[PDB]
Amino acid sequence: MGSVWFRNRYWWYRSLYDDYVAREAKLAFGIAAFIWLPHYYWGIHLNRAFEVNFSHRNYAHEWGPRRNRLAHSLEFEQFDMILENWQDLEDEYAQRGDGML
Amino acid sequence: GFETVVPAPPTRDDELRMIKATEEQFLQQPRYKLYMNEAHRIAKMNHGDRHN
Amino acid sequence: MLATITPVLGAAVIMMAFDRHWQTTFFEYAYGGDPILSQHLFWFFGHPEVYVLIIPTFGFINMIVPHNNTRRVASKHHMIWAIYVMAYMGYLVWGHHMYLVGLDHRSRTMYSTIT
Amino acid sequence: ALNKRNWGYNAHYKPELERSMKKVLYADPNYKFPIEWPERYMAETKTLEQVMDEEENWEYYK
Amino acid sequence: PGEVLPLRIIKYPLGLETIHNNIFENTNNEGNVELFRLRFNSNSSKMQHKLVQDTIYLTLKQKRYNRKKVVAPQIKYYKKTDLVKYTGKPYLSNDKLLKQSIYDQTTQYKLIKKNKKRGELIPVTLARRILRTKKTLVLPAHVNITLITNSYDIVHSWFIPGLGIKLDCVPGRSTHHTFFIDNVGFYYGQCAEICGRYHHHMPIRVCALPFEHFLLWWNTFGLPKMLNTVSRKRFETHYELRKYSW
Amino acid sequence: MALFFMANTAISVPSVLDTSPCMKQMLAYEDCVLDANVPQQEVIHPQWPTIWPRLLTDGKLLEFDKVPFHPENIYNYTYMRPLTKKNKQYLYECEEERFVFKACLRKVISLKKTDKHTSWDTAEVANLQLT
Amino acid sequence: DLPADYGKMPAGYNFLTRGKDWREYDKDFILRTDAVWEKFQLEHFFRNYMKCFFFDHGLKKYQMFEPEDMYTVVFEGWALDDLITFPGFTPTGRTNSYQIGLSPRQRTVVPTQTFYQMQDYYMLCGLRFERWFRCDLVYHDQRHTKFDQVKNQKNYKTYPCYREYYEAQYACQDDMFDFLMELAYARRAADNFESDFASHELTTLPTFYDTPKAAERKTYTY
Amino acid sequence: RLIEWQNESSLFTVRVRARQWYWIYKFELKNFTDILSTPKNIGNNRWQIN
Amino acid sequence: MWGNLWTEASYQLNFNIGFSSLRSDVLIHLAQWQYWWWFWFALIWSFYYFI
Amino acid sequence: IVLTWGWSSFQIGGYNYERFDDNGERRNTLYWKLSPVEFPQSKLWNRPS
Amino acid sequence: MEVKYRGPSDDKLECEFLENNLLSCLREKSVQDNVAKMTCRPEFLVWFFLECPTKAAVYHDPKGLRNIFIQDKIKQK
Amino acid sequence: VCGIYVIHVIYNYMIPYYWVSTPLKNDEFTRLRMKDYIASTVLEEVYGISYAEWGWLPHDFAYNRMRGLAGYMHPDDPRAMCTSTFHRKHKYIEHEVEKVGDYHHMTYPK
Amino acid sequence: MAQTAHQNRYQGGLCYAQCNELFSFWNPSIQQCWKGCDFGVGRVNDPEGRIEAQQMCKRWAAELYWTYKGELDTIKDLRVHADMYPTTPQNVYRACLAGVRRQKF
Amino acid sequence: NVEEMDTIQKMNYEATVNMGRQDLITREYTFYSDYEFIPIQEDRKQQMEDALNNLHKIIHPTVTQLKKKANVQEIQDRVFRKLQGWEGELNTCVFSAKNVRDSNFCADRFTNRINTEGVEFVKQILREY
Ligand SMILES: [Cu+2]
Ligand SMILES: [Cu+2]
Ligand SMILES: [Cu+2]
Ligand SMILES: [Mg+2]
Repeated sequence: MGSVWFRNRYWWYRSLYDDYVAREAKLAFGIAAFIWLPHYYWGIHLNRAFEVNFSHRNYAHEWGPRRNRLAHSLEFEQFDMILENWQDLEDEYAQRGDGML
Repeated sequence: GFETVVPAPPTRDDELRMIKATEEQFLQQPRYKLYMNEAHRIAKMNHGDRHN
Repeated sequence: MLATITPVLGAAVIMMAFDRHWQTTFFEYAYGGDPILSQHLFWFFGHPEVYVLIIPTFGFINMIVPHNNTRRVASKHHMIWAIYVMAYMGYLVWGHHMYLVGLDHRSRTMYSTIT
Repeated sequence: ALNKRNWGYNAHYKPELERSMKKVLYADPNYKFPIEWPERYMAETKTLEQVMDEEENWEYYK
Repeated sequence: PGEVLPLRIIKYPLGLETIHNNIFENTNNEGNVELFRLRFNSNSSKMQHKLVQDTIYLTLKQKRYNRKKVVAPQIKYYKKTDLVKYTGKPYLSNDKLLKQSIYDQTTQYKLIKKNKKRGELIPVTLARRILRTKKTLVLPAHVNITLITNSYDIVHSWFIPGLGIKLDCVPGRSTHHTFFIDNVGFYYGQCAEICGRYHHHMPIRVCALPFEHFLLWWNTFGLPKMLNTVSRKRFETHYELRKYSW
Repeated sequence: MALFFMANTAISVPSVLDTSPCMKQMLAYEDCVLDANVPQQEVIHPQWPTIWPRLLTDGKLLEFDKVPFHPENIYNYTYMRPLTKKNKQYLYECEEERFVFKACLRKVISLKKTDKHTSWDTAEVANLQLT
Repeated sequence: DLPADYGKMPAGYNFLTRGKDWREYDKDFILRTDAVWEKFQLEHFFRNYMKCFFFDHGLKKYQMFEPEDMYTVVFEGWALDDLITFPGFTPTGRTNSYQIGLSPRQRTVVPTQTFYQMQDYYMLCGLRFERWFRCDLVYHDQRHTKFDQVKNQKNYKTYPCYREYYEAQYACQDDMFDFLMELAYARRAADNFESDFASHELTTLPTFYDTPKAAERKTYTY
Repeated sequence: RLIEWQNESSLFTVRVRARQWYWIYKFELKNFTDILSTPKNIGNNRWQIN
Repeated sequence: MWGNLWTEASYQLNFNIGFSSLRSDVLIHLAQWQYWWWFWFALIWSFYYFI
Repeated sequence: IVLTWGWSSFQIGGYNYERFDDNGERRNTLYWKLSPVEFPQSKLWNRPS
Repeated sequence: MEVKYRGPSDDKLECEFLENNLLSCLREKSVQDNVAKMTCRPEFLVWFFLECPTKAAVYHDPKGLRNIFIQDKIKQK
Repeated sequence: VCGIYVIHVIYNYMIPYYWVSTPLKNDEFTRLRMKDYIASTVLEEVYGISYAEWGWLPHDFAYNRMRGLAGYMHPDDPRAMCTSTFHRKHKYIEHEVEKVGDYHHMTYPK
Repeated sequence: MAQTAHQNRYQGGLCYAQCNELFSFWNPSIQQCWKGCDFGVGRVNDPEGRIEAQQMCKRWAAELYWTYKGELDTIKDLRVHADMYPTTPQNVYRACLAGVRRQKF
Repeated sequence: NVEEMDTIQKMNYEATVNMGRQDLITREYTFYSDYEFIPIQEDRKQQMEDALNNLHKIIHPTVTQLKKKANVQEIQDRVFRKLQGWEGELNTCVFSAKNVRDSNFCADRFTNRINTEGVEFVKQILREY
């Protein structure tokens, strides 16, 4: 990782800048590992939140109208049951013209 | 500018024969003849041969 | 850089003055003109002006830092070539100020990738 | 054969219900659909009177 | 200029219509397909009639909110029979009921105008001053709208921060943009290109709604207009509501 | 973005599972109706023979005493069109699905909110919402 | 399946379900343990989502208004204007909740791909209006005697330039369409066909598509 | 890839014309017919046009 | 407000830092990209700590 | 000042905002599976932009 | 998506309106719509089962429905 | 790099623009189609879809899959010929599509 | 390839190559021919599968464009040429049929 | 009739009538500086239309049996070149016509050219195809 791959390390430093910051670079390696940890964890949390939001968007796009249709059918079925009972009452009224009243 | 007799749509055997003919014609192309697969590929190759 | 862009800026503003007071309709679309041409001219002057403004401060820091540090600068040749290539690119990125005006996608991609 | 797909063609109802009649009907090779699958998405050229007359003068395949 | 010549021979274009694979649009009474047409000029000095404007647009003029001097009540007339069939002052309640007002609506409006309580973190939804318009552009969600942007006079900017979009309305340029809103959302906006005196107060309101609610708005406020029939509801609104159904 | 720029992909999150009571039955019935290919859109509701009985008699579902009736295409006033014999035939083959849908709806309606539903407040966890 | 007429609709079938035992279908569907909760959630969502109308007590009827920002609904609920009567989502009371998609595209006489590189359709607008104006100059004066503007609308035939007209309208804007309509009026009053002046084909480079035998130029294949 | 190069594949079209200090939204007549022809996802992801 | 369907999307308060609304695809993508962009500087920052 | 705060302050603030304020949710929402998600904090206020 | 919550209103005037619509629909649909004039609004029917649940209970009780039927027949007479 | 890009722009944006300048009697649409094709089908504007999992999450990829199929639905679009397929499952995980060819509609991915 | 089954034309195989050989380089009919090749995978070698693939082409053309019923059955010539563009459902159908024909295996 | 139509039908009928009545209005506005010419009379118009119908009757079987719009357009272009030369001759001779006798002479010459030379030219062309 860095100058270890090169067999003329001096040239390397030279051929880059002729300036030397290797020790700071390695201290940076260690500290960078131990400081990137928490940002990555919170980013995992954020990524899960974004995925949940996209899943909700897909479900709302696809199944929202279906659920509304299902509710409409439920209400119409309640009216159908009420209408069947009302028609039974109407048949009884036809049998008995004013006995019910 | 008269028309010709339009033949019936080819059967599977005719399709296979024309596929084989296209395969052979594709295989005939050299590697240094850089002409892309196009409707005008054969015309451009003939034009290039005449130009050469 | 100012030597290159000053004629373009002058032409743009002269055309604006003519359009204002002579009704030459240089930027009226009804009979040939286009305001997009005015935007192109000004921004062709525009971005090189900001690059003219910013670059000398690089010289200020590149003089002050070695002086107090009593050492040579890192790479003066490379810094000079970097500012020169920045000046070069300043003449092909004028359109990043005109992304939304409806430029063709070819030009817009060119401006974005050079910017 | 591995890459063979229906690609959304003849995507009619597949009866999962056991008591459904269409299931049995869809098992019959002689079953005729009301309209061919590519024709479901095509605009009708016939008028209302012609369509109603043809549908009234219609016989089930069985 | 010149004249409409006595006779002109005109070629009928071929292949314009491919509806049923027929290239001959015209056919005379004899049953023969026509390739040519004779056009005769009868009156030499007669002028030619201007092309009739076949374009009909539903025009929504979105302007800034206008202050009301007095809150007028809801008045409905008989059968224009200026006798008041119904008069009332509704107010929308918290439980979404248009209840009958027991207050003075003008007094409420004036009190809200003069002195309303605000806070250091008041949401933009509850604090709008340069974002209120009379009308809203209602569009369906999860579907594609082409937006042909253009400007009458100078360059403006149709800027929607919520959707993260901005269309530079440039004169002459009939610029086509794709518009897709993946959410039911009411977005405010402002002009984002300097245009002059009321550049700041040039608000935008765009409501993306599901296609059922958008269709309801279209059939109750958009389809009533753009019909060119009498303003009676029995002849226009209900008309389309029973003639054009989705 | 790049190859590994978001550094994590939330593959654990599944698609939102549908827990609607009779959604499967509704979808099966709607598929059967689409196969029947009935121009009347009111057939999408299983209660249509009781809600719009005129579809079985003359198709007159609305009154046009004041609003003019001006048909122009076949795709006009489709609700004012009686069910032709052919349509009825292909609406008969969906009777099993329609009956199952109506039975599911009736059973859902018969359900009541009693006081033994102790976990009524904490039902979101039960209804597979804690992804 | 046992009868030979299985699936055939019996004569006089009224589709009615009065007095039908629904316990037969108890095994034909599955209800979750939280079915009651889901039913109540469905009812609440349908009530609070679909009901974009409010019951006015003075009129004793439902009313509605155009979509408005929350502020106007909240702090100006006593100043609501342009209230109309709610007619309903659909004329017959059925459902209107459907996921939508993209309808099939229209046939194109003048392709958009001629100038598809440009986001501004000015050249495309000009080309489409040019083609439409050629068609109109062919058919403009026969419109009220042979096409859609006839008095007997039972014999209505579509004007042949309808598709090009709508393509031009889509490509152009209102102001550009009006400019081109002024130009079209000038050229129609002058009765100026383009072929009456066109001479630029002589000063155009030859092309394989300019061969004298155009019909034989195309190579048709299966 | 989602907000550009999709002008020709649209449900319908709206003209946004900006006049000095207000906006104008124009709906062409054809859009009306387009709104009538919007497909419906009915059933298990099946599309119908009425 | 469209009935009880709160169609308002911004909800941004005063002293707001982020986007006006994260309800749209473009702004959601931009927010995620900016966060993970700020993620990829650790080493560089650490280097500039030790200089 | 340079490392520890600039790489943990935003994460701590977001974690406490979710833990103590539920990310500022408007809780009067009916169905979660059909609701827009109130995201945790994703715009770093400790960064220049 | 963002749908707020508001329970059934049970507003007396709104419930009377929906009750009148429901009674008209029951009368018209009981005879297979063989009526001179059809005033039923089936859409409004669904709202009766969402805005006036108490009244819905009255219509799901046989005794209450019978009493409503008798009252409506008396009103028609 | 800039000049190679600039040459590529000059190759297909300026000189082709200067080719056709008048209305054409023969195959005008084909000539204009060639002119526009060499400029509007540049990979820089069409290549992104091949690597979409980099920026589209498995649910967002599923949603944008139908947004792309309905966005490039128009058959008359040569750049849609160069755009990568939208009939592929998400590499990391796919939730909606099991088989990329088992749909209920030809122009819809479900 | 947005409507096609392969990420790039090269993964499409010989059929796709033939499609690129069928039309000029500026023709979306190449994409339509690629769709036809997709429809013909594992169906061409069987007669019923080939008829089904042709019907798939019919359905594809009917979905892409507003098509009238029976119109695709009244096409005078089903052959294609280089300059045939998918501006009509007939052209889309012809390109798809050509793609099905050029499908090996 | 008008009394038997509703409001919308009356609106549509009035629209059609007004769209048909364009020319009438333009009959009022005439220009002084225009070059007047004696128009082709109605009988000559009908005779020329009959000659064109005869040409179309000759053309119809060939073009309807032709399946190539390119060939049909080629036939149309050739016939149009011939007819356009004749039309130019007719317009030149009619614009300078001093009276209805001259106009009738020119129209009859054009009709004879269609009926004599036009049919032969068209027949040779169609025999080529
Ligand atoms: Cu700049
Ligand atoms: Cu403005
Ligand atoms: Cu402004
Ligand atoms: Mg600006």
